[PDB]
Amino acid sequence: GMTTENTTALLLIDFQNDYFSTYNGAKNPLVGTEAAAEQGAKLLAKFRQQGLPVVHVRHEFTDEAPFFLPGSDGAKIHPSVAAQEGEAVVLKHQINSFRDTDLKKVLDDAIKKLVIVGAMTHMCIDAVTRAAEDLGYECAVAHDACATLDLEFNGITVPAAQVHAAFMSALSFAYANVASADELIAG
Repeated sequence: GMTTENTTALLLIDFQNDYFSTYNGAKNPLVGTEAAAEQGAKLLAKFRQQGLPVVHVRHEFTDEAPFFLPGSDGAKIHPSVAAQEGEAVVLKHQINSFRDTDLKKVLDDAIKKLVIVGAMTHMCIDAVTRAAEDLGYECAVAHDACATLDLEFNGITVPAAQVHAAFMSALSFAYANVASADELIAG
């Protein structure tokens, strides 16, 4: 029946204080989070400037959790990308943002497509993008609006830029349109 073309939601995954090295006492600082958030904020402003849907996702762990302690300031969304009234915030406890959360029900109450930003590239961004595309959403990922960190495995240390590049490459075309905040803004 009568439809809008405005079925793309901006989905911000866990831009939470513990991820920012500029946040005093951050328990899980990532590489380049501030810059990533700067780009996410750019996108945030564009969506609100249009009629478009904006959905936030936030993670909490137990009080002896390593980071994102439940109820802590460290688990609060960073002010550079803070939520506004009307914009749903989904609280999650698993890596995948659809798992045991209301995310689907939420999207299904507004959404056809997603623009994905947030953290961490190799963990929660990978998970939500692949889960979403498999569920049927057309996904894009603003690559300069996500963040990760340096990884090590069995003696090999992969710097964050390379972690990010591998995951973004993996997601590009197979699962999502991977493009700049500015490129996505331009359209």
